[PDB]
Amino acid sequence: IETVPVKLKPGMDGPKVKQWPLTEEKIKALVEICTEMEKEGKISKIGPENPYNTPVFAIKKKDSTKWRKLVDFRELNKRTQDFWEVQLGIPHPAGLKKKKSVTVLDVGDAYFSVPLDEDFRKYTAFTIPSINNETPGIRYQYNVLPQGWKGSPAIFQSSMTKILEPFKKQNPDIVIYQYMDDLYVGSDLEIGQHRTKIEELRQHLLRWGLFLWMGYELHPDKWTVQPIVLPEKDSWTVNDIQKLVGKLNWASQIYPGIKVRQLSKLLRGTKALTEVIPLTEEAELELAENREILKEPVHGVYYDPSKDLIAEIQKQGQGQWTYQIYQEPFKNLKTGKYARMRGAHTNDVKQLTEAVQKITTESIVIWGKTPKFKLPIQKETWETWWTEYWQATWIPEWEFVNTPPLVKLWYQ
Amino acid sequence: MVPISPIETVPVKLKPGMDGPKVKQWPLTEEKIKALVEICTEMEKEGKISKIGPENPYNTPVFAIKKKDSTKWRKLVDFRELNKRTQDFWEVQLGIPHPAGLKKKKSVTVLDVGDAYFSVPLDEDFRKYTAFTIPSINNETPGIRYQYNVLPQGWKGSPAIFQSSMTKILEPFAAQNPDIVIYQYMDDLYVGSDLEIGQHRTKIEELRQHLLRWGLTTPDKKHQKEPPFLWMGYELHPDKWTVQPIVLPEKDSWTVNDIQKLVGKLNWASQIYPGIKVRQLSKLLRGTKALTEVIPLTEEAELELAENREILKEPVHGVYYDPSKDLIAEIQKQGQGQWTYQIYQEPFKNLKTGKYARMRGAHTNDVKQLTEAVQKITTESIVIWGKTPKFKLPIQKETWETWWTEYWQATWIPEWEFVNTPPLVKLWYQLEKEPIVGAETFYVDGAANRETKLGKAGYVTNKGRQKVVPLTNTTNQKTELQAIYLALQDSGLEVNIVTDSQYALGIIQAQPDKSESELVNQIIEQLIKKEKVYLAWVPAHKGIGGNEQVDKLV
Ligand SMILES: COc1nc(Nc2ccc(C#N)c(OCCC(C)C)c2)nc(OCCN2CCOCC2)n1
Repeated sequence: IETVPVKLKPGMDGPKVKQWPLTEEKIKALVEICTEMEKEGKISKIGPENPYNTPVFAIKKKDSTKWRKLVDFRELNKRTQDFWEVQLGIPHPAGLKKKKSVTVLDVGDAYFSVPLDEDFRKYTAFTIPSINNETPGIRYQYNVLPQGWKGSPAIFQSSMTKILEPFKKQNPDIVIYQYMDDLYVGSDLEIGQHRTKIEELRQHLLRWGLFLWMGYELHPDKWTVQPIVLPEKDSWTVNDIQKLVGKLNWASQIYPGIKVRQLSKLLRGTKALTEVIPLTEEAELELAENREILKEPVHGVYYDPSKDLIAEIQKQGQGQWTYQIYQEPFKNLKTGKYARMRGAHTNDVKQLTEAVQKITTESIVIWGKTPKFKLPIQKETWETWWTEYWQATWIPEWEFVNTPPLVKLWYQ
Repeated sequence: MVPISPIETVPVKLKPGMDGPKVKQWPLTEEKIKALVEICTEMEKEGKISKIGPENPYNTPVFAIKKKDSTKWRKLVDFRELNKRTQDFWEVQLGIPHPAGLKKKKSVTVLDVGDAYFSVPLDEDFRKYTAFTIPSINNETPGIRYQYNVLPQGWKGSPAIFQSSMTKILEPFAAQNPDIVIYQYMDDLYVGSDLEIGQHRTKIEELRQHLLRWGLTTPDKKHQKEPPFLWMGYELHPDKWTVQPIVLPEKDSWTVNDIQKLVGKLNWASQIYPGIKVRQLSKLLRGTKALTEVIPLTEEAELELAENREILKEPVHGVYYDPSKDLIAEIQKQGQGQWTYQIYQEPFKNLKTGKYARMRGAHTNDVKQLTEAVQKITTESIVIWGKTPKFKLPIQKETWETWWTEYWQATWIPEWEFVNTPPLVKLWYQLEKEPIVGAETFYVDGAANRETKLGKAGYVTNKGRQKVVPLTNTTNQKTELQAIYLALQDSGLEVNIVTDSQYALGIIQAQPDKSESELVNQIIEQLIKKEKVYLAWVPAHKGIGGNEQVDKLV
């Protein structure tokens, strides 16, 4: 019943953030939702004395027809003090990324019990906008732990522990992690057994006082990592070898012992692009050695929980997308590819949004935090269309690469 | 005595770490003083202010200003210091409605509140921070002290509190009268209905009594304002809206402020008057700091202005928004990175109009600009009508298909159909994704000495064809573009071009149809003339055969 003390960093004021336009249906949904949230005391109307504002919009989760209220708390989250709990930090469960299967669960409702610190509430203010600015924007503030805020899981952590105490002991195999409004359950067990234990777990949640009936099936063991491959042909053209040399020269920024000499020597003189060049002894040997070099992992690639995570995404066309996660250039902690066709076939932005979602979830599982994205999209286009396709409760930071990358095909 | 409900005060704080205003009271004339004493006297009689003791350290200067040299004087208090020292409020005056978004009403009425305003009390604990002193005659007496019991006029927190309170009051009456609509701006309330006029009058009456319940005085007579309304640059009829009429000034000497005010009037009139061209005039204003410098009208500006004044010849009306009908936006290319759009429901009756100027790039293409304009119109339409319009666009479906499918960036446009109204937007060239069989192979290179700005550009091919050209006053990027341009000039309708330039490739993968550089444009024309072109890249100084650094490094 007693609120835990919460404040900001020294010198940083509360967030004042512009509320972006919403469509009519989302405004309706947020009106109904906030109406029901006021009657339950989770939020309260505020007056003009509250300067601060945080954006708010509406979404729909996986395979669900019910609207959901998503508050974009990023500015508040970065302006709220680094919250190091009694936990002294969580020694992020590296056993989670090693698991045969992982299920994502939505625990957000559990936050709506705990009262928010009385003095911190002014910093959570949001505005339901009206169409065409005809009526003043409705304003609420949170009386409880809001979903999306960094401090909510931090605060609820200690009680979440004593909620999950019997289950964790009854199943020492299972790994349980917590990020934002989501809870990740790892296991080496079978899919059916996984489903049964998940049902038992959500019933266990319902018994401890808390739409949590949803779940997401992931497979870190079946997950996508990639090495670099070179073609195998019985005959090479001048163009084939030019591309090859380019790709190897690129890889040389990563792998130490790459040699392009004997392959480049074949190109000597000016041949037409479609003309076939037979491989010499030196050339073939050099190529083989290069493959040998490429089969091994990259020398000394380390993760640093301090440093940022960066995610690059390249559009390969035909629904195919490639991506890389790193810290320093040419050191890759993870790389992958995403082909998914769901509802996205004619829409590039829907695809890119689902890709960003997937990649972010992966980042959460592996390192316990979200990467800083660089998106192959114009700021205006993305900023216009992304909220329509967004099914996840958290949000990553991002930026926009305006220059076409030369490396696009080197990952394909 | 029929009881009136109290208006809840809004708690106000000073900015943290600071305190209230202290300013020495300025000396006045005996006349000004004699006026201000009477004014403050009757204000005190009405309860707007009160007399305070010496305990108050705070003093804000009070000035007297004659009203139009009439028999009356008026009080003006300078609160700027208090405003600087007072906290921030959430300002709900953020944004204003756009007439196009409104729905037509059979009846619309204005209720001015200059009465209810001062029925709104200031926070009691904050009252001491508004304090002014009337200097007595000759300063032979201690000056008269005064503090505010209500929202002062010109205080930083007056509008927000006023509107929040007013809204709180209007809340249930709006809820229990769903058949009418209300909007509040400044001191004016705006009510409207489709009811038969008598019912509307009685409804307004009911509203007046409802405000009277909180002790808010309403005119009690007929209001001098009826449709049309002059509001924020708009002329508003119940069935239609427009801008307060735009007339372009005729002058021989056009200064900088003239073109400033001209681009103001034009950007303002562009929302209704369709096809307004702001380009040439805006280009004449670029880099001009001085407002007093006359800048000659270019011959491209004059014929633009001549079309402008033939646009404003006979006025046109915008309609209101009917939710029962489809929402459509149509775009046209005006050339020169300018786009003009019209948002309508039924043909030729526009809800509104508008324009989009391209972002400032080095290079760009039609399609990207069209996309950007679509995003702009989209966001605008979500702000106004709360939904995304159907687009009619001057681009073939096939063109868009090829574009977005082959484009390196992710891109999207909402639901749309092709309208054929030239000029159409098209892709001017398409690079082959595979090397062309039977096509001559041009290995191109260029280089420049950084010290002397001297360099060469050229090519060698598989058929023996060669060229090297010397260049003075040039750079590596320039020479490497010039090389490709050469290879394009001297090659047949199908060509393969190998280059070591990440720069040239970087430019050409952006597929511009126009550029600031005439060299890039020359290349563009060359590509346009071509049948099949395959551009291929290799790393420099790796000794890739056929790539010749030896001819151009001399
Ligand atoms: C006073 O408020 C208001 N007015 C109108 N129409 C309306 C029509 C004509 C005039 C005039 N002259 C007018 O003038 C009063 C207001 C102002 C802005 C000067 C207002 N429509 C609405 O409601 C339209 C809101 N809908 C938009 C679509 O989604 C549902 C809500 N609300």
